[PDB]
Amino acid sequence: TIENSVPVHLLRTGDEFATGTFFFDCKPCRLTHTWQTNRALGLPPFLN
Amino acid sequence: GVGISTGTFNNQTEFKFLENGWVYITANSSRLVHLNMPESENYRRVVVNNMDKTAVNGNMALDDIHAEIVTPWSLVDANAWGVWFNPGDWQLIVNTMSELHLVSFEQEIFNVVLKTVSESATQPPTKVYNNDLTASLMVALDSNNTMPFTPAAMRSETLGFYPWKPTIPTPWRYYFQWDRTLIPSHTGTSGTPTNIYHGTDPDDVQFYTIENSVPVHLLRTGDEFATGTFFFDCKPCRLTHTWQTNRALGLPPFLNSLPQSEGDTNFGDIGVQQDKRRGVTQMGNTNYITEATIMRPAEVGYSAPYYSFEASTQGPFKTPIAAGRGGAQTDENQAADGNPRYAFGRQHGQKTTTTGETPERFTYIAHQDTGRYPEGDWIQNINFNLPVTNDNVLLPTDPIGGKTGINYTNIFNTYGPLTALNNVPPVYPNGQIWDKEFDTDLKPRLHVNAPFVCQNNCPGQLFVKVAPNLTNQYDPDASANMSRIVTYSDFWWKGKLVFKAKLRASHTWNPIQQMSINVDNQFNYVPSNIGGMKIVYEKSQLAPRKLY
Amino acid sequence: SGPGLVQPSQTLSLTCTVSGFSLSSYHVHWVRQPPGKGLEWLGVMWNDGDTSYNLALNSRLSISRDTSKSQVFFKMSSLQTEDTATYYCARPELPGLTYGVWFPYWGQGTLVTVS
Amino acid sequence: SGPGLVQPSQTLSLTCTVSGFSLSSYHVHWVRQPPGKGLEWLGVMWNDGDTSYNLALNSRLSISRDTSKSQVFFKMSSLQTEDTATYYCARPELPGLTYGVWFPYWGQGTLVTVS
Amino acid sequence: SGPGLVQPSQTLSLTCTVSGFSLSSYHVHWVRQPPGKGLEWLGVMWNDGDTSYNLALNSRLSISRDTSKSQVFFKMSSLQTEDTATYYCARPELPGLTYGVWFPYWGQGTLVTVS
Amino acid sequence: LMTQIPASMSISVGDRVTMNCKASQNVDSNVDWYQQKTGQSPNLLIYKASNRNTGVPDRFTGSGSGTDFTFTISNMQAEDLAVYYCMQSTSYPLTFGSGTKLEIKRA
Repeated sequence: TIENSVPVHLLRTGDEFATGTFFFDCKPCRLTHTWQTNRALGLPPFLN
Repeated sequence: GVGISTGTFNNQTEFKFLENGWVYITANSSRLVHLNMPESENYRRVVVNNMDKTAVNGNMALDDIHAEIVTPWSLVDANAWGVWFNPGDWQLIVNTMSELHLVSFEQEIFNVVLKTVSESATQPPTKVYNNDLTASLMVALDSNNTMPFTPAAMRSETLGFYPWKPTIPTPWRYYFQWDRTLIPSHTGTSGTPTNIYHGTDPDDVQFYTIENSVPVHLLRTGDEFATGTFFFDCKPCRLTHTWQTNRALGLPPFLNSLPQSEGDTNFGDIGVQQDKRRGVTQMGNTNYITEATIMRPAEVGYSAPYYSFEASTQGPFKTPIAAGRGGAQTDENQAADGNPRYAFGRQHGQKTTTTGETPERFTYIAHQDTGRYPEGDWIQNINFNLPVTNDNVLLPTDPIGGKTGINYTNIFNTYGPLTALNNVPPVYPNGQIWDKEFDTDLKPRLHVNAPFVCQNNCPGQLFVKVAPNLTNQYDPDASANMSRIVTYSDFWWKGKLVFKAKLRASHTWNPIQQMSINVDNQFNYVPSNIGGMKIVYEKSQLAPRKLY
Repeated sequence: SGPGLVQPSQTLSLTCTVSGFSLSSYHVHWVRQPPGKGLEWLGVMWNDGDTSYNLALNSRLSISRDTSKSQVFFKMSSLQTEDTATYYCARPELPGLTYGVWFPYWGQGTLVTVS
Repeated sequence: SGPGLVQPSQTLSLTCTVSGFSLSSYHVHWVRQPPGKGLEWLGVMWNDGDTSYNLALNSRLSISRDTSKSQVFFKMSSLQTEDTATYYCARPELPGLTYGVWFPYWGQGTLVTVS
Repeated sequence: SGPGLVQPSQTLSLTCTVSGFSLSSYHVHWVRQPPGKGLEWLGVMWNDGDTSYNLALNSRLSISRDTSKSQVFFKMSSLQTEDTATYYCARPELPGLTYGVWFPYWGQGTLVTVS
Repeated sequence: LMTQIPASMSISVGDRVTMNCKASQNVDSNVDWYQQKTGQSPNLLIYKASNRNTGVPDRFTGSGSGTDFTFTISNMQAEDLAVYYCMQSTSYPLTFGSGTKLEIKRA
């Protein structure tokens, strides 16, 4: 129950409230799908 | 310019030493290369098909259909262990050394020559040869790797071993993107299996063409070309197999009575009954604590479904296995639980005088003992009523849906929490050195191919083609047939590779198996009076060690 | 196509709408005489194809509008006639390779194109 | 569409191939009873349309493959039947506003869809 | 060896135990018909050998277990039979060159291998 | 390639007949047959032998394999008449045969 934990700014209104910026921690994400399936892994056989 | 030659020719093995067990194994090699002029010209896309075989009922896969893009170029490449090492030199590495590290690689090409053939008609004909100075050779080499990748031995068309015999590179090619789906079949199957091709998804196409990417030094001949050295990034590999299986993990129970007479049928006694033993266990009801049932810190190896082909863009393909067959002596055929089996020919065995042709085949077992032996596996209910009645448990003799070949063992898997295994042992000299690492983010924990993997990027390859010539005729950007002067050109090739290793040390009371000559193979190493050669395979992971 | 001589332009179009399975790519324009012949069964363009006599090329987008083209000119001095062009349009080939094969139905009887 | 009750899915498709003028956008699926009614004549999607009773929406790409959709469910408890779907397909409206108007031809007689 | 056709694998093994003088290397597998022929008398492998028709290769370790192999496939369409394989096994040749020569005893009469 | 013979058949309604074919390259069973069903035409009947479907079974029957095929007609009515075709399906290209010509015997 948050009232047992975290503060509460109270507002009548002229006033504003602003949270400072909390960064992230991550690894990237690729926008590029991978078409090659288990067929395309290798060097294909040589046509005679 | 022509009146010099800048190169040298080296096949050597030199052991330089350092302080405290670190020893650099520095190997060099070289070969002579002859290179036909590619008869085709334009880049070429081809689709191969054979269907009467997938047509007839049965034949899960005796073949599939692939589509490739054949360039005129050709690939001279390293990445075998027969290109630099000798079964003479190979000995002192595997007996004294418990580990490897990879360091650096480099290549260069020197003293090129270009020749010419003028075929007479009214003559016998005789082939004239006049060395041509002003003709040219193309060399294209990328350290960016941008242009697509293969190693080569999924076949071993790679450079020939020995350094007195020439060798040829191979035309270079890569997979394209199509779609295929194939429905099952068997002998008793009726109707049609519905085998169909399926065009090409236009969404995704790669034509990669090096002339659109990477530079090309051009060479007439006095000149040389040298790639600088690009390092590796790797983790070591152990040369020492682990014999301990899930039996040897722990402290063995204490004998309460020790046997007496020498010579054996002499069997100690666990000394207590099965009921009163004391120890940790995991099981449904234990008045029983055995040598078998007991808690082990974790498993070894994994039981994998074998001969199960999952379907995808290419449909049927085999699902590989990372373990060895060690512990299974009754299942061979070729590589029963899997034991990768090389098939090569004419170039590294099947002794070099062989009339006609025919492949060469040997099953390479593992020397590592991790038992995956499927026979002798079954399951019980949680009640443990012993002796157990046939209706409450399973056997490998019990069908699935009324079949026979399947036991239950063809559908099973574990792998999950506790498993582990050792990196695949290198093989020789048909094996592979390094392998590029996958592009996606989850990075499979190993490969059932190469011992070593560059975690960032591996060095590239070396591409080469004869430079074209025309006499007089032409049409601009024409796929009609332009005439040509049949030529060929030879260039020497050198190579260098750097290793780092540590000497092992005894701490046991026993000697240890080594490779050595005997009479089993008396001469598999010494040439035959016609010039015969083999280089029979040799199994190296020779050194037993502790595990847990 | 025609009419009539010696090699005028276009006039082969049918059928809209719902012209078949879009597999990349498909037929059938009926093809041909009918006693023959004919026509080794279109691909998709850069380079996938194609028909058995030069300048028989076919092209079209299988998306909507589902249509056809040209077709085509080509060499008409043999007085041959296929004037329609109606579909279902079995398996082309290229895709195919069952082996092959088979051709269910057709539509829209005789259209004849002059020599 | 149906069959049969109370609101199952799809089963309205025709006609391939060459389904008409691609003007953005067109008809005609025939429409309707025939004694009625009906159907205030499709637009193109975000927002261009549309038909006169809710959940009558239509959508399709006029490029190839030239096709149609859905259509649709919709409210069928009135036992009404239009089971084809064949074209030419005059001027829709939206385009139109000649004023209007007129409708040349049609195709593919009775297909009846059950209640 | 066989049985039976056209070129199946293995099935030539005898004799254990005490298979002869280990000189590097020795015979005799009996060899052959008996009316012929035959078989120009095995070496030791890389390179020492060998027999008179290709793909007749032999290999084995003269240490214990004292055994033999393959043998072999080879080309059997001539319906020939030697199905044993028993020893003493004189001087091979290669060693030899007495001049030559001679062959004391043998063992284990008729074993016949099918065509 | 493929040819289609016999010809000149005049039959009573319902009676049977044999129709056959011969070819060079070994065709597996790709053999097919097109039958009007006059309108919209030719409106194939049996797929590669044998499938009696399309549009309802047991109107004709095909059977046989390899370089030959034998085409067979069980139920003959006024709903089938005149002349018919055969195909082979192999490689590039397709090819057609030509002709049978069976019309109901009228005299």
